[PDB]
Amino acid sequence: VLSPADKTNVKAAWGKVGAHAGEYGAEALERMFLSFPTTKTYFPHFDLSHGSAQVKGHGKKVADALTNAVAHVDDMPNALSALSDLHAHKLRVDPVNFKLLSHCLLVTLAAHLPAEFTPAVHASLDKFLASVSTVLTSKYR
Amino acid sequence: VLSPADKTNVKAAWGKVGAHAGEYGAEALERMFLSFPTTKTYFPHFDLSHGSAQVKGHGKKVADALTNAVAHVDDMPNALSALSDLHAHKLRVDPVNFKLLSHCLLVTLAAHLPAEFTPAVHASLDKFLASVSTVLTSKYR
Amino acid sequence: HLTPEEKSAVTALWGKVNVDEVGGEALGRLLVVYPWTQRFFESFGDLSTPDAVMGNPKVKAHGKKVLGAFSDGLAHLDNLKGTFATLSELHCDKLHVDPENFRLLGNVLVCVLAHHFGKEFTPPVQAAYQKVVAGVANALAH
Amino acid sequence: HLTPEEKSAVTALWGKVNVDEVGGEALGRLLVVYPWTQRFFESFGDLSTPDAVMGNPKVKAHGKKVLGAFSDGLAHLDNLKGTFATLSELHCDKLHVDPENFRLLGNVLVCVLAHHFGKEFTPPVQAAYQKVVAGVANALAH
Ligand code: HEM
Ligand code: HEM
Ligand code: HEM
Ligand code: HEM
Repeated sequence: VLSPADKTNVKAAWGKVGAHAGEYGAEALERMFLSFPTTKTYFPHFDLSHGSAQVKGHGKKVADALTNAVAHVDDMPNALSALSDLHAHKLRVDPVNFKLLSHCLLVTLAAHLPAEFTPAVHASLDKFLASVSTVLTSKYR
Repeated sequence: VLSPADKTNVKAAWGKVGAHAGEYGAEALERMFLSFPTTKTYFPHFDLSHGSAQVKGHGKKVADALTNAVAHVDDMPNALSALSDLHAHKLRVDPVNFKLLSHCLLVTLAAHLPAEFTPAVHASLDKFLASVSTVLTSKYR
Repeated sequence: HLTPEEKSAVTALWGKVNVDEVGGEALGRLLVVYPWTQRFFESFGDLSTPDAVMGNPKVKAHGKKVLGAFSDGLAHLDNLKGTFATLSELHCDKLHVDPENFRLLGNVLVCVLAHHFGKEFTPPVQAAYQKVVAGVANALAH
Repeated sequence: HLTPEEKSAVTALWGKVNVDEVGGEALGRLLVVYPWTQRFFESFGDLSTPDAVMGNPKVKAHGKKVLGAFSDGLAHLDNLKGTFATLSELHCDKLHVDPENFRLLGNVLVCVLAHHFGKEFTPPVQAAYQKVVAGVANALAH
């Protein structure tokens, strides 16, 4: 459960990401594929080489979805219901993998936005990504 | 996130517990202390011997709280805000321990209510206890 | 790890387990309660509902083999990491089963034993079985 | 576990870590981001806010010792379970630190390295450090 302070923190941080959200999404996916190679088993038909245009386009989709999760942070089950259908019903992604991509996103934000990534923001972002992860892995519709 | 079917399941199952909720709460605590002895470190001033009256009284309090969580399953953060203050702010219970007591409660319900504990109910109860656990371990107020 | 009194408890109850049924009931509940585990059993056919899962023949036949291996573990409680070495290879090399899932199946098996034995699955007996299923989960993690 | 090129990467970056500061920044963030870990450090004084935690002298002095032990691990990457044997005893026998927490500190340290080195903490370098902090977390679990 997010505090009201957590929500202000996440809105402010993600706002700073801005028009770089695509490139950050792509970098986080590349970090997750390289550090945790079992995650590649969910993307068999993808080209997952470095600089792949499929990863670049997927990273953009993942980022746009998080932007939308941020704008509906009070009503996330309802704003993410189609992604949830895809991740929990169709793909059956093991919940452990959400912890992995969450970590790779925090690492990406720490490397690129060091002044924004204070301990208070780090703590809010971490709670936000856990809550997004819980909605994506639950069948509730 | 609970489905609407999950909520019907939990209400019906817990309803069957009835006036035995106290004795079930106490049995679940005794199972958790015996199977996972590190959990005793949170109760240093308790008598934790078998048949202890302190465990019996605590088991009743834990059960009454779950009854109330069930009756406010749509608004749990608000119905459990004082327990959350106690578990997350004051006691600092490590979240791993909530998985342990959740398992000991499922085992207690399986041993006593075998006809109610079908696979569908088992799945609903498990999701309910994870959601109660997430509210108790979060600082959001 | 186990006390001589714990080993006797674990053994006595296991003598009363139906080995044609319990393995299936456990694998069945794993797929219903933690539905992402259905990804590893796509070849088993219809897993669309709980009634479908619990009645699937292939789930029942596979649960028998899982319970067979738990039985081999209870006969070699002192040498679990040797009994399960080939089996750790298979779950990691061919499938990649995240080791958290091994802990989840062990806990579903304890619930199914609770369910079958009722008041005979006392807190002391449960505490002996928690040691055995943690044992087995750790020897599978690769 | 590590490739000769991975070991060289891990070593080169570690030569540039401030060993007076990074350990504290990591222990500090662990207490702020996962607040139940504050229970293990009740004797350290005021941990009431993030600014309090990050400025606590005792958190800084203790983070130096934690980072000292990670350094000893990087010098004995082939024999991690021996380097950390006394230390596993302490976290389990005297405290009971649930081993999930060791994995959380390792991941907070990777974030702090990311934060300090920026574009130099490339995906290949991160993947080498993930292997080292998983190594260390496993040798601490008792
Ligand atoms: C914050 C976490 C995540 C977000 C926001 C997210 C978001 C998305 C989005 C927006 C899509 C594409 C939806 C569409 O085009 O219809 C997608 C597809 C997908 N996601 Fe995720 N995802 C996340 C985590 C994960 C993780 C952890 C995995 C696996 C390790 C995963 C595997 C997939 C796969 C396999 C696809 C389908 C790709 C394709 O078939 O083209 N996702 N995700
Ligand atoms: C569903 C999970 C849980 C529920 C519903 C629950 C509920 C409660 C309730 C109702 C109280 C007493 C509140 C009061 O009298 O003011 C309580 C106190 C407490 N709980 Fe929990 N609890 C849960 C899980 C846990 C776990 C996992 C631990 C530790 C392993 C724990 C440790 C404590 C302690 C130490 C107290 C204080 C006892 C005392 O000081 O007298 N609780 N809990
Ligand atoms: C925890 C105790 C477990 C034991 C004792 C166990 C035991 C077994 C055994 C005996 C086999 C068959 C080996 C053979 O015939 O050569 C097997 C296969 C398999 N196990 Fe497990 N297993 C366990 C947990 C899991 C978990 C948690 C999963 C997945 C979530 C899983 C997925 C599989 C799959 C996919 C196969 C191959 C089945 C097939 O190809 O039809 N197992 N396991
Ligand atoms: C994961 C890598 C970790 C390493 C390398 C590490 C290392 C250390 C070291 C070197 C000491 C001091 C040993 C001595 O002076 O004799 C220590 C003490 C301690 N560690 Fe850790 N530790 C780790 C994780 C954790 C975690 C996750 C916790 C708690 C959540 C924790 C809690 C403690 C506490 C309470 C002490 C005793 C401090 C005191 O009494 O002042 N450690 N650890």
